Amino acid sequence: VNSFSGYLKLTDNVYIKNADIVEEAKKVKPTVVVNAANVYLKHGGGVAGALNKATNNAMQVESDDYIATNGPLKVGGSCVLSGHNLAKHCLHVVGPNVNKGEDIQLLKSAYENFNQHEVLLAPLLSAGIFGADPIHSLRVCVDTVRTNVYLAVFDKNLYDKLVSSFL
Ligand SMILES: CC[C@@H](Nc1ncnc2[nH]ccc12)C(C)(C)O
Repeated sequence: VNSFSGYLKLTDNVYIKNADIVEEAKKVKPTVVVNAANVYLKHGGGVAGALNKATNNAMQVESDDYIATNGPLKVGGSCVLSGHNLAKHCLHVVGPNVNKGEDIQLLKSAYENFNQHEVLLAPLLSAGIFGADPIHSLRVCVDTVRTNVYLAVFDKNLYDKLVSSFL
């Protein structure tokens, strides 16, 4: 039993809700919140900009030190950093950004990072400003993640389409 509330159950392990991931994280304080990151951990917009803003830029400060030490992530890769005031940990996961021409096949690799954590609050990877089809992202999530994932989402109209089209 966990403290996630109001989710629709899609499969044995995948749950979904129309919600602002920032507000959800602040309420639940999950062990792991997933950020929709880029390889430079430059948290400008979408989920990343919103999460970072909610940390008063502490996420960005920590991220800049991470990059200075380690260099950029890989597309499809991840790193674990602090969750600041939002969660114990933040799993920064880089899905392919179609608006940069990146290979959508890497979306499965991106979701595989979730399997290293027993429970996660997460957005749909590569959705929104990353330019992929969210119906496809949800399908890849369900077919790749085996741990317990609570998907937040932002767009109410999109949420209804995802539920109604889910197979
Ligand atoms: C990852 C794409 C997604 N964006 C978000 N989802 C959940 N919480 C959010 N908070 C700020 C942005 C955001 C959407 C489906 C709306 O395009």
